[PDB]
Amino acid sequence: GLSDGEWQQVLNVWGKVEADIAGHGQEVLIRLFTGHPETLEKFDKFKHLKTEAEMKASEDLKKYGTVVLTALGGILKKKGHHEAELKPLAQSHATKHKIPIKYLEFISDAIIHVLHSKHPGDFGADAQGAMTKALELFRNDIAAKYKELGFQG
Ligand code: HEM
Repeated sequence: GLSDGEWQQVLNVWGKVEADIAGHGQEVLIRLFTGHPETLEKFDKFKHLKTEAEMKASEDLKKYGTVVLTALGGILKKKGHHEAELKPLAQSHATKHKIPIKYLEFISDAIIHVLHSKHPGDFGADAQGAMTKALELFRNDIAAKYKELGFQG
């Protein structure tokens, strides 16, 4: 439930993500996996990566890092009109990957952090404002969707 103003903000800030998607993304996931060792077990793909280095050295993680941030990017552009984009990802993240709504909070926090370390001084307060809001409005809907399939509650 954001406005144009805050949307513009989400789009502009995102414009920084675009310039280097695999970069932002590698790190997004690397933070997640490091700060929450438990998330990495849901990936038969990266369960092996013990070290953070072994994580940086891996191009597999870069690649997914891309899928991740491009689909997300795809949704933000919809400006809340993302029912179409969200669902498939809700069901898939729910019934198949079995991703607890809290894992979506972890990563949501992953982004916001990454945006800073990566852009220290150009990720203004109103931008952070805007960035939290859409990740929220996005968490919200998955959750609405997750209550449906009755996954964790
Ligand atoms: C903005 C949040 C996320 C987005 C947009 C996203 C997007 C995607 C997409 C597009 C796929 C491939 C197609 C599909 O299976 O539907 C996928 C697969 C997957 N998702 Fe995510 N994802 C997100 C966060 C997470 C999180 C936090 C976890 C759990 C730690 C997770 C677990 C997985 C796994 C394990 C796969 C498949 C692994 C494999 O390829 O073997 N996702 N995700």
